[PDB]
Amino acid sequence: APKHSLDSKLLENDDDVLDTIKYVHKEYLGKPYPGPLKNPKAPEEGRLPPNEGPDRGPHGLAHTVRTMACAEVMIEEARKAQLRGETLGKAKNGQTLADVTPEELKKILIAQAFFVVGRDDERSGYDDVHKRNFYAEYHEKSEQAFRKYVEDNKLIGKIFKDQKEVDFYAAIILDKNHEWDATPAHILINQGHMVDLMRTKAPAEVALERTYNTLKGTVGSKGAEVVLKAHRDFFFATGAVVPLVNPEAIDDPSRGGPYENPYSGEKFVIVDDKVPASKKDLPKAVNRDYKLKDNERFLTIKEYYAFPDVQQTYPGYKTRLEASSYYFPTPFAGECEQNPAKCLGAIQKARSKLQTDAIKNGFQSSSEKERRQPNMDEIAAARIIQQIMANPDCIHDDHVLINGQKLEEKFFRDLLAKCDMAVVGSLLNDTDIKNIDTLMRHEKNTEFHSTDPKAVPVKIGDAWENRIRTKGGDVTQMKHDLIFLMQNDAWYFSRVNAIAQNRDKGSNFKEVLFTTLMTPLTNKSLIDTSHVPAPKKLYRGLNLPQEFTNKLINQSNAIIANTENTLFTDLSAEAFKQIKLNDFSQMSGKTCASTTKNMKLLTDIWGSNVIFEMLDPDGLLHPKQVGTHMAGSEDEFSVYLPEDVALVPTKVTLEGKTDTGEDRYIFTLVAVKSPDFIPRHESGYAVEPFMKMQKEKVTQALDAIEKDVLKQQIEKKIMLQTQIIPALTECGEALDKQNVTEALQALNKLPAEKEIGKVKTIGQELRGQIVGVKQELTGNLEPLQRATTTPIVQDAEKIKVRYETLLTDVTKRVTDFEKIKPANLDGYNKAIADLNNIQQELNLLRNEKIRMHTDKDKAVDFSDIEALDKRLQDVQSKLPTQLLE
Repeated sequence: APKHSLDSKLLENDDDVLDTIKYVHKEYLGKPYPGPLKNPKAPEEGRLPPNEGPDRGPHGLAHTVRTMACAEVMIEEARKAQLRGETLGKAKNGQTLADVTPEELKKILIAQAFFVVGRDDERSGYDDVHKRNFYAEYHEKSEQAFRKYVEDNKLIGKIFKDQKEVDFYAAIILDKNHEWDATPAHILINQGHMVDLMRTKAPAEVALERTYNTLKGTVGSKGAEVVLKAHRDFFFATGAVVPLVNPEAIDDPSRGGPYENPYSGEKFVIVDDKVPASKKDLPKAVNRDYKLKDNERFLTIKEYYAFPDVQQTYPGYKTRLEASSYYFPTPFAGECEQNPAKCLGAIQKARSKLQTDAIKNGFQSSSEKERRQPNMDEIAAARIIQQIMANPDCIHDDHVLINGQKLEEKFFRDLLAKCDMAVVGSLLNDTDIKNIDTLMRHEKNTEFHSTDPKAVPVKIGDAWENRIRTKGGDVTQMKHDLIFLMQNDAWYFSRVNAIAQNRDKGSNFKEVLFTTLMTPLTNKSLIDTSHVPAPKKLYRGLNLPQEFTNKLINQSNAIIANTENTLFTDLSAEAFKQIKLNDFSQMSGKTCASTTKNMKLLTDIWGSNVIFEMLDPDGLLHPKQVGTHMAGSEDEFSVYLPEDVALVPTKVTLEGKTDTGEDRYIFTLVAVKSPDFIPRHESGYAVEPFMKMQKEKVTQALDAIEKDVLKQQIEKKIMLQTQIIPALTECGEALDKQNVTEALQALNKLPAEKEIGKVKTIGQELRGQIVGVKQELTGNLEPLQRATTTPIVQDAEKIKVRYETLLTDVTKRVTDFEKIKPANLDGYNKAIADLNNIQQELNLLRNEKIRMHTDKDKAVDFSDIEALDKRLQDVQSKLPTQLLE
């Protein structure tokens, strides 16, 4: 856990930065280029004409906004990289970019807003014609403007501490010697400006490589990729032109282009076409004006990137980048220059889009949005639930008996834990809704306990009938009353939410029965009731001890610090590994969660110390207003999370203190849907009891049959011993085999009702029983045959590549663990923790390998994972011996 937040978003919230941008845009930037003075000491002499177009194209408001956003992103990534643990570079003060406080960040942004407002034309460097240096004069103008601004608004005492701070920032802005690495502010301004100006220098590929090499030592390799990707997105959002990056001349030119350091002018000369084989083989670089003679040749970009050492060291050797004119976001940059708000909003939009797209590309793409067809076991569970609804007399105080078969608390509990509740509830109907009230009538006297140990036990049936049960309401009104019962959290909701997630401890049989019965029906009511315009933000309250809160914060920080939107290479494999191992979205629950739009109600009424904020850009969540709005308040919503939708954190903010003095944290979660999150299913766990009931019914039919003029009797015996008895035996085997097709075949083999009616010697009781068996098996098995195949994760390529990358990574980590030789208690504890997390990673590998298995008739292999586990156990045995020695 770092001492500062992983997120810095000053531009979105801060007021002083926006005010400064508005002031500078209204005064200096939003005006045509005036042209430099012919004589600084004599204004009357006039001005030289501007060297380029009078419009502020290159150095307009767009440049300032992009540079400030890039500086903020640089601090973002520096903090992330410090959190991951890899060492960062140091400025000459010994400070690291992660160590700058937010106050210094605000000062840096304010002093960066004035970095370009002094210019008058596009001339650069020393001039031969007049022996002048326009750069120094322009930045002197900028320094004077900064001093005037800080004096005018009495800013000293408000942000800046004293005069020396203002003088330090003025010396930063003046840039007399290009002291590029004096202190973090120097770097954060200068290299940001260089990154932004990268787009104009040519050739583009060498400039990009040089900028990567500059950023690598300061922020890190992954940071040097992320910052460039973010700046490319800002370029496309604001509307600048970007030269084409083509480091291997795939477009088939005659040559890739001469190699040339754009800032310095270096060129590598070969003597007699002797192509080298490594960067070290290159002779020293000649200057820009060196001439070629005889049979000498300039080093070409293609040949330069054909070298192996450059290929290994610099990741961008193989990549190719999209040209701007191909997407043509042109030329609405001139339109963005008109107002700061447009460009600032676009910058914020791009910044959020990058973070969301990183995770979404890390996981598998959404194949379809339509919901799955039900699994055979879920259809069976829905039928079981409806059959229980049929009558409550069959319910006993410690077990459930139905159709001659008993059920334990274990069956209901693992049915809740394993199967979907949404589809099962959707399979039910309104007759079950009325049977709800019938059950409430039957179960009037049973007790119920809340999660508070001091709560008085209540009889749920009496409470329902008196308070919840509306006088003579229609079925929709009972659905709204069920939602209304969900509203009363204190006495009933806590027990349900604890039972449905195995958080329950000590509840008896009737409570778990009621939970597994009510959850699908309540969700059914929620889908059936109404449709409401869904808000795009939801706040959910929770109360947690600090011990759990610290682990939650650490998990969120790790997830945030590992997700990165790299440009050159793909780190999607690492994001997938880190999310699955550390995600906490299983705590968000699989029940009706009560949320609200208004943070004020949570902070005032409840005063909870943990708050979740859910974002739904895709509309994956489907929140519903709480039934009868006539009594239900506006700010009360219910949300049901499907299994293939998981929540991941992107922000962790310390907002304030509760009335008890406890720190209150506000998370932010982005909802992502992917087939990867569908849990593995132990299919057939609930089909077995259903098949047992069907077999019992068929056996009772056989019982009546063996309990049961001569021509009619002989024809009765013919029809029995030919059609039914063999068919009953066949369907008995089929149910024993749990084969629907064979049961259906025995069904077709069974005679028709009218054929039985022809045989008068068959008693009407047996005829009715046999026809009832036939119809019941038909209507129960035909839906049971539907959708017997679970939807398949068909993206084999992505899963295979991810598995290979993860396998390489875990093998490397196992080798690193093998290298370890401890010497004290602390090393032993660290090794134990590392072994534990590596074993968790191996479990992740096991799950991924199981998902990779597509054939039904082959066993899943764990030879590699078990080999690494054996190596780890050998190291675990060796470690105490080395420690003892």
